[PDB]
Amino acid sequence: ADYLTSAKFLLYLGHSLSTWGDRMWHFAVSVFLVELYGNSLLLTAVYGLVVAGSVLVLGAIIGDWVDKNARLKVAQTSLVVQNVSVILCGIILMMVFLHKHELLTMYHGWVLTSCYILIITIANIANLASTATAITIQRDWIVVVAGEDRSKLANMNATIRRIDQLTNILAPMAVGQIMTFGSPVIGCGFISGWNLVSMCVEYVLLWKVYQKTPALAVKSQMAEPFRTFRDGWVSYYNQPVFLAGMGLAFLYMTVLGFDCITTGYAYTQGLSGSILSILMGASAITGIMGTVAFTWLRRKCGLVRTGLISGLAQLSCLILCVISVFMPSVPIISVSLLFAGVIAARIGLWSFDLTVTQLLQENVIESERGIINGVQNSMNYLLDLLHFIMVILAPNPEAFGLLVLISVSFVAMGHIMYFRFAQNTLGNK
Amino acid sequence: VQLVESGGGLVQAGGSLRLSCAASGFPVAWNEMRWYRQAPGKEREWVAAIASIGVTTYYADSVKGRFTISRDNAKNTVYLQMNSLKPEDTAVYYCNVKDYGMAFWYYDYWGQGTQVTVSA
Ligand SMILES: O=C(NCc1ncccc1F)c1coc(CCNCCc2nc3ccccc3[nH]2)n1
Repeated sequence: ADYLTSAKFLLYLGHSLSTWGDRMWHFAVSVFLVELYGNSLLLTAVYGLVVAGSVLVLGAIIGDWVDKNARLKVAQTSLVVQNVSVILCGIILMMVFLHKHELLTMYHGWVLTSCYILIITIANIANLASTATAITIQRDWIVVVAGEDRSKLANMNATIRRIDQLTNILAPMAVGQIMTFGSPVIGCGFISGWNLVSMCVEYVLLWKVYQKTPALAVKSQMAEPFRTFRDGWVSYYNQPVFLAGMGLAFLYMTVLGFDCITTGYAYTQGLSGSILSILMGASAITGIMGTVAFTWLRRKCGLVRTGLISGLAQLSCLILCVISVFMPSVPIISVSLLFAGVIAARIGLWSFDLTVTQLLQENVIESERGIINGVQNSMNYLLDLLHFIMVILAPNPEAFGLLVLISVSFVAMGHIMYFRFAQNTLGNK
Repeated sequence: VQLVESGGGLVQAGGSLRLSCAASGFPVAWNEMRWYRQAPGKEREWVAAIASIGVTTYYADSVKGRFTISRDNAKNTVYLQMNSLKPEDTAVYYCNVKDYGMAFWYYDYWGQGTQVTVSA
C-alpha cells in the first residue's frame, strides 16, 4: 500500500487538514458573531465587505509573491501565517466567550466594537493567507504533481473539491457538537489546539511532498506594489483564458446558495436553523455529485464542452428557481421549487467551476501562473463584494424576488461570456 | 429575539379564548412556532405546533379538535384559539420557537407565558 505515502495522497491529506482547520475557525467566527451580536445583516455584511475588498486589492500582490519565490518557501510561509492567525483568533474568541456576560452587560459599548474590529482584521489576515496557500498549493503543486497527465489532474481537482465540500459539511457539525457538549470557550480552545497541531503536521507534510516530487525545485514606497498590480491585471486581460475567468467570477454574484454558515441570504432572512442545516447538507451532497459529473463529462466530451454543459445545467436549474419566484403567506410549492432549483444549480455549477479551474491550470504558462490565479481570485472577490453591496441595499423581505432575478441574470451573463470563450477556442459544437 | 404572550385570563368552562404570541427578532413565517402548557404541580407538556416552510398544524392528541393554531406574517404573531375549554386546561401557556439560528447552531426560545384559568 504505497498509495498512503505517495505525493498525491500526501497532498490530499494536507489539503484536508488545512480545510478542516479553516472551516472550524469559520464556524467559530460565525458563532462569535451570532452569540455576541444579534442576527444582524450589517455586521456580517461588513465582515464580508472587508474580506472581499482586502482580497480584491491584494490578489495581484499575493500572486506576484507566490510567483517570484520558491515553492516550498511560499507554501510554508502561507501555512504558518494562516495557522498563527487562526490560533490568535481562537484565543481571542475564547477570551470573549469567557467574558460574554460582562461585554454584553457590564463593559462599555466600545469594547465589543474593538473586539469585532480585532476579530475581522485577524479573519482578514487568515483569509489572505488561505488565498495564498490555495493559489500556490492547488495551482502550482497540483499541476506539477499531475505533470502532463490531464486525467490525473482532473481527478486530483475533483478530489480536492470533494474533500472541500465534505469538510464544509462536517466541520460545522463537529464544532457544534463540541461546543454544545462543552461550552463555546472549550470549543475555541479545541479549535486553537487543533490548528496548532495541524500546522505542525502540515509543515512536515508539505516538506515530504516537496521531496517525492523533484520537479517542484526547478520552477511613496508603494510604487512597486502598484506596478505589480497593474502588470498582473494587464497580463490577465491578455490571456486566452480570460472570458472563462470572467464567467467564473460572474458566477459569484448569486444570492441563491446554502454553502455558507454566515453571510448567506437565507440565514440573514430568518430561516429556521433546521431547514438551513438540511439545505446545506443537500447542497454538499449535490456538489459531490457535480464533481463526479465533471470528472465523467471531461472524458467523454472535451473540456470546453464540459464547461458548456455544466453552464447549461446550472442555467436550467436557475430557470426552475425563477419559475418558482414568479409562481403565483407563500405556497409550499414555490418554496420546494426554489430549494430544488438552488440545489440542482449547485450540482450544475461545481462542474463549471472545476472546468474553469482546469482551464486556468492548463492554459496559463508557469511564469504567470501565480499572478494570473491571484487576479482571478481578485475578480471573484470583486463580484462577491458587489453581491454583498446588493444584499446590503435590499434588506427588506419584499424584495427577495428581485434579488433572485438579478442573481440569475448574472449567472446567465457569466455563462454567456464562457460561451464566447468557446467560440474563440473550438468553433464547433 | 424574545416573544411575548397576551390574552390570558379566567373563563367559564366551555368558553372561548384567543392567546396571541407576538415575536420581534425573527420572522414567524419560517420558524416552527409552538405552544406549551405548564399545569400546576406537573411538568410542561406539548399543546400545538405549526410548520416552518408551509402551513401545517400538529395539535397534540389530548387537545386535538378543540384547539387551533394560526400564524399571521403581517403582524408577525401566532394565535392559539381555544374552544370548549375544560377545567384541566388551567395552566401557564408558553410560546416557543424551535430551531432558530444559523445553519448548525440553533436553539429554542421561550416566552414569558400567560396564565389561563378555567372554572366551572
Ligand atoms: O454560486 C455561488 N458561488 C459560485 C462559486 N462558488 C464556489 C466555487 C465556484 C463558484 F463559481 C454562490 C451561491 O451562493 C453563494 C453565496 C454568496 N457568495 C458569497 C459567499 C461568501 N462568504 C463569505 C465569507 C467571508 C468573506 C466573503 C464571503 N463570500 N454563492
